[PDB]
Amino acid sequence: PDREKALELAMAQIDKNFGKGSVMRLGEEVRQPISVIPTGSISLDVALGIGGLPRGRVIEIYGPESSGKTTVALHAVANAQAAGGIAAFIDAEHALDPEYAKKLGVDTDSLLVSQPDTGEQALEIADMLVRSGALDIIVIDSVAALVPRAEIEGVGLQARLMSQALRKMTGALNNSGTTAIFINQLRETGGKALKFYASVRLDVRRIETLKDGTDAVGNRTRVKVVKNKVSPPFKQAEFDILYGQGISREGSLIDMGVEHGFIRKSGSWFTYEGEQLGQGKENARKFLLENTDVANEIEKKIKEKLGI
Ligand SMILES: Nc1ncnc2c1ncn2[C@@H]1O[C@H](COP(=O)(O)OP(=O)(O)OP(O)(O)=S)[C@@H](O)[C@H]1O
Repeated sequence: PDREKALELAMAQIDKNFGKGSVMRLGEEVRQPISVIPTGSISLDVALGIGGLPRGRVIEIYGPESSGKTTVALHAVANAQAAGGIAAFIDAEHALDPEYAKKLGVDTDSLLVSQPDTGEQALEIADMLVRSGALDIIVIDSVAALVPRAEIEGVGLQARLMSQALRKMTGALNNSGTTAIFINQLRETGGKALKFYASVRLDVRRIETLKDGTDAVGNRTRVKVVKNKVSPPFKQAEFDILYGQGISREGSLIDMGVEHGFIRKSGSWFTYEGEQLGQGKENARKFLLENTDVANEIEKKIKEKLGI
């Protein structure tokens, strides 16, 4: 009696026992909710299937040095921040640059910065800040730097601390309603536990170096949503990170503009239905940069063509 009906019968019997994303089809458009924090990268949001990182979920962002993971996060902050939310940053790398975070929309001033000493203590104050219901987004910098009492003193495994604090904190993170980012690094650890708690796990790798006549004006980044318990996994995205300026909205809107037929070429001269923007993205960008009106609706043309 019909696979289709037998499958969906049981397939449903499944979500009931293991949450939602317990099972999915790479096709499915669905949803049935939101709370969702913009990432400043439209490409990544549509590639996330929900328009941004879900709130109340634990998210892991791993990749090499200079990839982007931090920039994304800081952006995530800026958004969940400029939307009346309270951001908590547990720094264990002591590498964060305010002047860069500020230049992205992060109200640094009202940004909590806890500088732990023990990977154990970090997760503690990180967990409390979570239970205090006030925070909406918390971001731990370095799942690496989260070393225990020992090691920092003088056998076992760091991962135990992780499984511990993660076991306890995933739950609370839910009812609480705070999305928690975990930057992980490239040594190519507690990583295992995390990998299995993250409702969304993103892989961030720097695909190619940007150039605009001068030199290194930034970098191209490709993100692969390798784990996605909210929407369908394995989707991906790409955006432009400008050396000291964040993600390039304007540029991101172009990549979309052409991929979604709104913008056109013809001599490499990017043009939006009639009017020209200029030859070579570096100029069409400069075009969208100043003219917000056009850019605005190019966003509004693309943002409509897809989910929400
Ligand atoms: N303080 C800063 N000032 C200007 N640009 C920055 C700064 N920090 C990062 N960037 C830019 O962001 C890119 C990568 O983002 P990162 O913050 O390094 O992300 P990761 O998440 O790649 O970071 P580690 O983990 O490598 S800092 C760099 O190649 C820079 O162009």
